[PDB]
Amino acid sequence: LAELNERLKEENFAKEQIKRRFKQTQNDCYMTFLSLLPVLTEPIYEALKVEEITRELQNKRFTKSKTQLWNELRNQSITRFLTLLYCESLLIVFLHLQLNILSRRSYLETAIQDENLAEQAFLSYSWWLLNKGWIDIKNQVESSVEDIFGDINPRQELSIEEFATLINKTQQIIDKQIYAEKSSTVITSLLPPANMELFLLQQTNDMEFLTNFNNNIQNSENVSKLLNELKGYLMNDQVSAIISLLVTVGISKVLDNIVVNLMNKQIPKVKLASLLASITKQSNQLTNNSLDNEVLYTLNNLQELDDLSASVYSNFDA
Amino acid sequence: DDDLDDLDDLLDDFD
Repeated sequence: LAELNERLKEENFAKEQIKRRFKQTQNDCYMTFLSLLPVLTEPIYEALKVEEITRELQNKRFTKSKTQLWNELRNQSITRFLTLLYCESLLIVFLHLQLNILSRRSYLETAIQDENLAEQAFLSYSWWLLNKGWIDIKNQVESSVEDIFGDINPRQELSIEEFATLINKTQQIIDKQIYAEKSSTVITSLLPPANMELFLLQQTNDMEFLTNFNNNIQNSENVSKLLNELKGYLMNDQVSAIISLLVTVGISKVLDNIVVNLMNKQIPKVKLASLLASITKQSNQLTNNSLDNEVLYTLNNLQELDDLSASVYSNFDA
Repeated sequence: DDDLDDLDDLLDDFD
């Protein structure tokens, strides 16, 4: 009885600690996301020059034709907005998978420098999306935006539901392509090909680390194990659903905001162009890496994502 | 072409 009570105090202590660690890991995911988000947004903003097209059109008011610039502005403004939302979603899922795998590993080792080296490397792989993988996503988005919006005159008046529906159709095309096994675009956008793993580390870590890392071939094998696990998760239909859901929730928050601004101003139909401009202002809100950004807080705290994280954290049979 | 003309106003809504 006494010793049974001692065991139950140990097991309580363990469950308290495991819960404390999970909770802290989830906060660390949100905090790492916010720190990386500027490194991701900058490339996208430079590539999709919504503001430069806007300035050229105004210049003309008072060299591509006006017609050309307006179709270019339509595709690029929507492309940028969905590219942000998809890349953010992929980074969120990516970090939640990475950090939860590692946290579990740590928790087990405790419950029982080379190990730390394989963890450091694994964490480095966020570079790929930040410096390459996002482009594939942008290409896929641009293609799908063309498929749905390419023929629509910017002058045309749409309701917010009509517009939401068009956005949703775009999304369903994107999703069908990026999850399609060719390894999906998701995988190739978040992870380097096998032959480029050492390259990634050489881009992200110094010679001291690389020397220590390469001294023991077990380090490379350990990283391959973590990457296999991670890739396993990324190929899973439930993870795909969650990426889509994050984007969906993003769009929802943005459109709610646009609706409120409209109602405040004065829902009547509005010209497509007006929605392009609205989206562009709201896009700016997705890129804000502030603790007070409620949209990013929401995305990082969705129930499906907690459920996923918890399944990973507790997958001891990996 | 006048469709385009009317569109011109909306350029300012990008500010």
